[PDB]
Amino acid sequence: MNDVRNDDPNFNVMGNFDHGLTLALSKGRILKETLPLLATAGINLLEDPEKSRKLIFPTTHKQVRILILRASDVPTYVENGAADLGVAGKDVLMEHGAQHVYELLDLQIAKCKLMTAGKVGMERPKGRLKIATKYVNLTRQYYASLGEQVDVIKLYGSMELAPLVGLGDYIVDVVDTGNTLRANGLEPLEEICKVSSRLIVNKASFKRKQVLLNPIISQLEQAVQSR
Amino acid sequence: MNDVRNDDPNFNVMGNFDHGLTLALSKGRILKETLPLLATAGINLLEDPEKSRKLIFPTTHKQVRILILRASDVPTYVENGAADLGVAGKDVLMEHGAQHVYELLDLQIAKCKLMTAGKVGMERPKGRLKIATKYVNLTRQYYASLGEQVDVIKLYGSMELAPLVGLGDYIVDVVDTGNTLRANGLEPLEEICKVSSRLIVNKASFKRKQVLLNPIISQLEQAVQSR
Repeated sequence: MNDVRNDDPNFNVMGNFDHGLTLALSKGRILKETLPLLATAGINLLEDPEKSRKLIFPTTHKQVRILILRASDVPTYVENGAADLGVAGKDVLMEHGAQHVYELLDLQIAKCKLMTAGKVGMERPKGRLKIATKYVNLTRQYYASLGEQVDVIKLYGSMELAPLVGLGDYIVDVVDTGNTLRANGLEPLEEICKVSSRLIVNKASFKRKQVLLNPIISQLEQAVQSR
Repeated sequence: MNDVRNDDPNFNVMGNFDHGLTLALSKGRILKETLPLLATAGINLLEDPEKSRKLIFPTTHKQVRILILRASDVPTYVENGAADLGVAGKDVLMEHGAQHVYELLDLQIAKCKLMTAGKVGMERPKGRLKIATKYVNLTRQYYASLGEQVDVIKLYGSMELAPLVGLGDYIVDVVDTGNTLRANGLEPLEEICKVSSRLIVNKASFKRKQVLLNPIISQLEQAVQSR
């Protein structure tokens, strides 16, 4: 039983294999809409990670370190217990189909729609369709829902490029406003599901470290104006 | 017509499905090392791609246009002849596959080694080894050599971060020199192979576009004087 939790000294503490808490966060617009909410719970960074060479950022909590991961890695880290909890699009989480995990909260930030997409004035091709996409299992299940089997093409980069150079017949990506799409002579077509960032917790992490977690979770819920 | 194909106008001189020549370049360090070889082949970009909105770039050549891709994707676009030819890490080509592609040149650039690595002063753990890596196939193929089997964990992110937060027993990554590694309290261990950046051509494009291809290839061959 020690007391002090507050931590001003940054570039300090951090440590390895924290048996305190270890928070994995996606690194895109998600990050920026996320840290506001963590603010509410007395968990804040002490520098600009944009401008740090640091790999494990310490926080205002002596008991919480932070990782900025590639958004595909977050469920990998929490699945395995490298992270006790983190934040990711339901898109990633559904595709990853992570095992040893609890989704505890729709943060209702970074909201958008997993959609099929096509070239402006597209023509339906002939035979088995090719689909350029980052989310394989999700399109494979969405076309399995319409009975059609398709040819898939995995990409890790910008999916907007694929149609303009003629990689796919169609693509599957997240559409927020889908303004970017129009600007590149492309169209939103259909809707596969609606999508927001979620808070996930390793199950065993949750069994033991409840003492630390409960306060944090409660505060995040309230920050969403959880009615 | 500014010169014959000398295209100074940037922001234009770029139509779609170029049935001229589409070139696929990997994103970061590789690029900076690829560009000067292209300069000595008559081919330069006309703006900083880092600070550019464009998804397709015109070049000094009007029959040549560049894509700047995630490295994982270069072989994928060229396999599909969305791109005629491409500049991809041999690490990536070996993990991916070589299908509808000729590997024409070892460009002798972005030279490094695919290695195992760990925390400094670690005991071989007891069970199946947990190997965190982007290069799953290469990690599996390699430990099969040694008569071992491993639980592989696919990462898309910083592979340096994994074994500090206790995610991998070891990692497999490409290693230039190992500075960045030892700095973060890791050490390179077993060299799986040497890696360098390679030119590849979609097989069809090679038959069909031999008039554009022939001189370019020849000037790239000459820019290399590794004898």
